[PDB]
Amino acid sequence: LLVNFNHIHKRIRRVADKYLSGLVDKFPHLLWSGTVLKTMLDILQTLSLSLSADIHKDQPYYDIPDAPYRITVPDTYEARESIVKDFAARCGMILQEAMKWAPTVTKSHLQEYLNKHQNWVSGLSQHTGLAMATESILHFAGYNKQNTTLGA
Amino acid sequence: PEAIVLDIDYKSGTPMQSKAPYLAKFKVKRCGVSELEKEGLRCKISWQAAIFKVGDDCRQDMLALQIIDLFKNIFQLVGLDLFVFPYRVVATAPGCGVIECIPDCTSRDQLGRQTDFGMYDYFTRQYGDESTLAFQQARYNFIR
Repeated sequence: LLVNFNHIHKRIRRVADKYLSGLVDKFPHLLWSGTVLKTMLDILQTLSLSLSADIHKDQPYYDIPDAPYRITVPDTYEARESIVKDFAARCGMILQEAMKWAPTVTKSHLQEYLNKHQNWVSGLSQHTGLAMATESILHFAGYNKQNTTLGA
Repeated sequence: PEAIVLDIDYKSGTPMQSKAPYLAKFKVKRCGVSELEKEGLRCKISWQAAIFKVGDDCRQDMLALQIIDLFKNIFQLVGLDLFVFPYRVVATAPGCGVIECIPDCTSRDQLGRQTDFGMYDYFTRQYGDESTLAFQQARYNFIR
């Protein structure tokens, strides 16, 4: 359902979004899973890389690493920017939803994700996935043991 | 002058309306220029179509095609993307000339007579909806 969220048509993505919302509503425990986050970061990085890839050049297809699928992109720059900006909000929404309930497990998963050799070489470039991961950790953090029970 | 004729098709003769011109088909091989020059003193295969015209001048077209070739060379050197097809033609006798034919000739007038509609409908029927990739590539080539 996540990989079908960015279809080229109009109603397909809407119905996919509705199905995803229903599925995540009836099964809350999928938020803190250890595979959904990696897949969504990978597809976000793929879209960010495809943002500027010489639109006139052919072959708009792309391959998602570690998962057999493909993604098609529109022709104009404006449509691509619009779709990537639209997708860049669900990531934050579900990240804050997951961090609200069980911060420990999702924090540990995020720490584990940032320890791969392949991404370290390209970290000197944009690598939007790592930036998202290191930016979403702070403003959903909480108090520690010492400052958990006090009155302002 | 950069090809060696191999044979002639004995069933492709078709005179056109007009002055008695006709159309001819040959099976030819492409070798080059210097190699052809050296091989002509001792004795990648395609087909070509030639049109023989009698009683008409063929000199302005040479200027037009020379200018077209020069423009194509300039555009190719600069690094842009412009498409032009400089078909060749040579006049040999007063009022007599030989004209090359572009492969897969398709006159606009014949298509208009067959369809009696705009070319947009023809393209939509040929390739499909505007949302496909083939339509986009055809549009890009047409703009070029």
